[PDB]
Amino acid sequence: DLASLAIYSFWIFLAGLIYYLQTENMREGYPLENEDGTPAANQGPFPLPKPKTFILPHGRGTLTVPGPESEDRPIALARTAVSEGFPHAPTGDPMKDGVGPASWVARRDLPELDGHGHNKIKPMKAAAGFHVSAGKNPIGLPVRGCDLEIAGKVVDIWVDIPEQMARFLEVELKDGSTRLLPMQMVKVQSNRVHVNALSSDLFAGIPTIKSPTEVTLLEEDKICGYVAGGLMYAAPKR
Amino acid sequence: AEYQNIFSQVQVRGPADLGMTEDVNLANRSGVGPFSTLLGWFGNAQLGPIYLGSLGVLSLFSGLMWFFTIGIWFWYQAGWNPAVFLRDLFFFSLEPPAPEYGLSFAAPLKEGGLWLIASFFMFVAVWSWWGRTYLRAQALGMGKHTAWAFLSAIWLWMVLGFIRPILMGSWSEAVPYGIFSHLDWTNNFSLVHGNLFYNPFHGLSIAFLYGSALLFAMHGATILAVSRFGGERELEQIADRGTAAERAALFWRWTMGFNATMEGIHRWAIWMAVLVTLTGGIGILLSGTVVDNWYVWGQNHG
Amino acid sequence: ALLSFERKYRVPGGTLVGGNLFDFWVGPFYVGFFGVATFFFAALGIILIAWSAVLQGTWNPQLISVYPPALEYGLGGAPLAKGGLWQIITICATGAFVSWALREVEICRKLGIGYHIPFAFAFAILAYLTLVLFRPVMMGAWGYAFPYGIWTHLDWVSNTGYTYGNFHYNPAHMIAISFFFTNALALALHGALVLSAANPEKGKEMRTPDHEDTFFRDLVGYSIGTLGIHRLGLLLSLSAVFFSALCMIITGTIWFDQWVDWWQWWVKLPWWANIPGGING
Ligand code: BCL
Ligand code: BCL
Ligand code: BCL
Ligand code: BCL
Ligand SMILES: CC[C@H]1c2cc3[nH]c4c(c3C)C(=O)[C@H](C(=O)OC)c4c3nc(cc4[nH]c(cc(n2)[C@@H]1C)c(C(C)=O)c4C)[C@@H](C)[C@@H]3CCC(=O)OC/C=C(\C)CCC[C@H](C)CCC[C@H](C)CCCC(C)C
Ligand SMILES: CC[C@H]1c2cc3[nH]c4c(c3C)C(=O)[C@H](C(=O)OC)c4c3nc(cc4[nH]c(cc(n2)[C@@H]1C)c(C(C)=O)c4C)[C@@H](C)[C@@H]3CCC(=O)OC/C=C(\C)CCC[C@H](C)CCC[C@H](C)CCCC(C)C
Ligand SMILES: [Fe+3]
Ligand SMILES: [Mn+2]
Repeated sequence: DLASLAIYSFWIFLAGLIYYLQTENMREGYPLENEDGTPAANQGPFPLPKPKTFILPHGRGTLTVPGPESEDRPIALARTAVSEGFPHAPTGDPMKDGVGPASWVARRDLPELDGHGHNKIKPMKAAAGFHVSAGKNPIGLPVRGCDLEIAGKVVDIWVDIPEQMARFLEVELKDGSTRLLPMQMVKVQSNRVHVNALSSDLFAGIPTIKSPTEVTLLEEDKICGYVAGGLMYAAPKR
Repeated sequence: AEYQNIFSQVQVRGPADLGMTEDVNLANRSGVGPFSTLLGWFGNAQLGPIYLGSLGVLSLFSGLMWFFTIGIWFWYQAGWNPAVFLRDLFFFSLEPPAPEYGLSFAAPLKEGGLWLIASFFMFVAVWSWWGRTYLRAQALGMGKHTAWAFLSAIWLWMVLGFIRPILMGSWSEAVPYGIFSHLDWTNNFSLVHGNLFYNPFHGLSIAFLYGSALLFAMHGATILAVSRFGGERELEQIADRGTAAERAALFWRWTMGFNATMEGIHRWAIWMAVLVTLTGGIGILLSGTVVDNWYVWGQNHG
Repeated sequence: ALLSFERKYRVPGGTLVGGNLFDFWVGPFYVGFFGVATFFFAALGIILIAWSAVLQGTWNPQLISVYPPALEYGLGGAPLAKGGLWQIITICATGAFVSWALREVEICRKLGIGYHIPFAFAFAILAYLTLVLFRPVMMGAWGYAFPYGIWTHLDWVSNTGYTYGNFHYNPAHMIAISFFFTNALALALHGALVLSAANPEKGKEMRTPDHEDTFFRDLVGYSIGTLGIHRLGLLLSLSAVFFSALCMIITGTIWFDQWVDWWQWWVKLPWWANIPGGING
């Protein structure tokens, strides 16, 4: 009777899907690259899909995935043990080198672009008429670090346009030079902001702009990443 | 402590990114809306406009001719009384038209025959609405991924709103409009069939209403944690994966055994859910014409 | 045994207890201190999933099901026959969730991202606790709890629930329920959207984080944006539970008579109690 069938003719649309799914889910990351960077031993009872053609925004090229997933750069980790798995100690400076918690990426040297056309990530001092409607406007807040010291004031706010939302803060350091901070990693209060991740002196190493009015996705990683990394190695001072 | 990105410490604003254009007909988009300075601490603070179309109308419109029948039968029982319409508002119940009639369009008004003229407007509101999720998906140029998953819900609905009750010939084996009236309709259904935990479509349909709970409730736990790294906007990650998308799947492989990409994760749960109104949709289409009882099948399996 | 970009992260330091000790991997699996805890405990669990499964007779999981200290006993210990196990195990089965999470932290320590997960878990974590540690020790004796059975617990609810008339009438349920349905509709549009605009009509250009929003504003008349929804998700979810781990920590410790009865706190209010007409006058 139809009863029996329907419940099995469906463990089909179920396992036959567990597939169709975990398939698509292997375009970025696999095949595995051993403890060196060479194809490894047992490579999952799963194949690799039929790479598809993406049609990027505004003819700014195209991406086909999966595909030549090259590690477009170097690394400063040199194994402290003999067998598979184990940790890989940093060479010198983990942050600058761009590793571990501070790790950054190999993404295009360009700024996101809204559907309209213009740069997509902009600075308030240049937004097309942007007043801060409510909240605690930091433009002028003496941002402090974690090891207790002054390091810079808020001089502007960076927003995403059609996603009108606070994304970044420019802050002039000890030498009148502009740095950029990850909204999503700071704390405004009554009068003083606070960066839980890093400290006074470590603001120095913060990678910086290459045009304080347009910032690329690429650069974003570098900084964001860096900032992160500091939650671990910039803690003997906080 | 710190900043659990649940509330953007700050809000801002500009005009209103009206949106795109493509081939859309804007001689039909209207005026914007105010700016709830609260709806902001979360998503956008912006509001409006919308597409008032050939279908914009028909949809909502006939969508009213429905709730103004569940506002016509409660302004009858309550005895045109403003106090009863409140007290015994819930209990109010317009059940279907008895087994006697059956498959007839000749049911007297008062007794059940006002349930018909009520359902009718309902259909013309969902398949006049579902039908619109397309056009919007089209004038924009987006896969029917949306319009599709809707059908999903319609499923469970169609089964319990016209489907099952045609192979039953009893307009009275459907659900009534009223707060509690249907709540019992369900309980009084787990029963005229036996026990419904014994149903791998409620032993599975159920299953799904759990992942779409754990899963979705993992994507936030996920996505958010790494906002600090371009976590948010998911789009320009598929087309360029960053420490964002990376560190992401990275936690799960070092945790559950594997992971998904950026594009993937979505196609993940997307089905996860649709499968609840689908398994359900089925789950019930059987009870009443292929299994006159279910504790039966718990022992039998044939 | 590694993803193309897993290399550039595997770094020492990151334990809450131990140090560089219980700090290393296992193929694509990580360990940590609670990597051993999520084991020593968990297993000591299946050690008792066999032992109490045998003194039961059969081995088919459609039946196996150690039971809770029967409604008698009380709050005291218990002979390893009925309950004695169900308990000792309840403790170890729980102890692996403690670790399951604490292990999920060293995993948020190394990547240092947000902690949005080892938290979201603690909601399901309690969803459990309450239904075994709390709710029961507050009504009377463990017993009330559920059977760690596969078809037995399904009858643990079918039961207790009806113990108070229909159950839908539980306001802490029905409203903990909606915050469960919707969540799915949530996922329901988030994927069918974000995706619908990633593999748009065959041909044309990939769409944008713009178009997205526009869709609904063109439909509903709004958009909780992007970063918006991705909270709506999390929360909408976490809630439903919190609202449920409640409609239970209640049914019995403060409310006994049938739930459906409570719905009179309303229908029998001063300014319209007597009044003729309707379905109660
Ligand atoms: C919430 C209120 C009730 C309850 C009510 C119900 C109801 C009602 C139903 C279930 C059903 C299920 N319940 Mg339950 N269940 C409860 C508590 C639990 C606990 C616990 C530790 O407290 C566990 C492990 C389970 C587990 C399960 C699954 C075996 C099954 C659902 C599949 C699914 O998609 O799940 C959702 C989870 C996911 C999508 C995540 C992945 C997790 C997987 C599914 C877990 C597999 C566990 C495996 C079968 C058991 C291994 C144990 C061995 C000793 C190692 N329940 C509480 C007490 N449960 C359904 C069924 O029909 O089952 C036959 C069903 O209809
Ligand atoms: C005594 C009662 C029985 C029982 C009887 C039933 C019965 C009977 C049914 C279910 C069904 C379901 N049950 Mg049950 N169920 C029980 C116990 C449980 C338990 C539990 C832990 O005990 C769980 C987890 C579940 C879970 C579930 C779900 C898996 C499933 C419903 C899916 C859904 O969300 O549809 C919700 C989504 C929709 C309805 C989508 C359709 C949307 C429509 C078209 C939109 C209308 C819009 C409106 C006009 C617009 C308003 C907006 C205006 C602005 C105002 N049941 C008990 C034991 N259950 C259903 C199923 O499918 O089962 C297989 C079902 O028929
Ligand atoms: C799927 C299995 C069962 C079932 C099981 C349950 C269970 C279990 C529960 C409900 C609950 C509800 N059910 Mg039901 N329900 C079924 C079939 C139906 C049908 C129908 C035409 O077939 C309708 C109209 C309803 C309607 C309703 C609501 C009155 C109420 C949920 C509020 C909510 O979550 O809003 C979400 C709303 C939004 C996101 C938008 C804004 C909405 C405004 C405030 C609400 C207008 C609501 C409109 C009148 C009801 C729409 C719900 C429909 C399911 C689509 N059910 C089937 C037969 N239903 C819940 C309750 O509280 O019951 C007492 C509850 O716990
Ligand atoms: C006659 C029966 C009653 C009834 C009685 C009850 C009762 C009694 C209870 C519920 C509860 C619930 N009911 Mg009910 N319910 C009824 C009808 C319905 C209907 C309907 C349409 O009729 C619906 C939608 C629901 C819906 C719901 C849910 C909102 C809620 C359970 C979710 C939860 O808390 O999970 C909580 C999640 C957990 C406990 C799991 C946590 C996961 C753990 C930590 C992980 C384990 C991992 C495992 C060991 C590993 C396996 C390894 C494998 C490799 C995977 N009920 C009927 C009317 N319902 C429950 C509730 O609210 O509980 C608080 C509850 O107790
Ligand atoms: C896997 C299935 C999941 C799912 C999916 C789902 N739901 C969907 C879709 C999908 C894919 C849609 O595309 C569709 C949608 O358009 O969503 C935005 C929808 C939808 N899901 C809805 C509800 C819903 N879905 C639920 C669940 C689920 N939906 C599942 C979890 C539930 C619960 C809690 O169980 C509910 C209540 C609807 C809101 C919407 C479909 C709308 C519809 O069918 O409309 C017909 C039209 C009417 C009834 C119009 C009358 C409206 C009011 C009476 C008028 C008052 C308000 C008005 C604003 C006044 C204006 C006055 C003027 C003067 C300005
Ligand atoms: C808002 C809360 C939502 C949620 C969240 C959630 N769940 C989570 C997480 C989060 C944030 C995790 O990080 C964790 C995870 O790793 O997910 C991939 C997890 C998880 N959610 C899980 C399950 C789960 N979540 C559920 C629900 C939910 N999870 C909610 C919807 C459900 C339901 C409702 O059915 C289930 C079954 C696990 C698969 C996983 C955690 C896995 C884990 O901790 O594994 C190590 C544990 C062991 C090896 C345990 C062995 C123990 C002994 C052998 C005995 C077993 C005793 C048990 C009492 C038996 C029960 C038998 C049943 C038949 C009754
Ligand atoms: Fe998402
Ligand atoms: Mn221009």
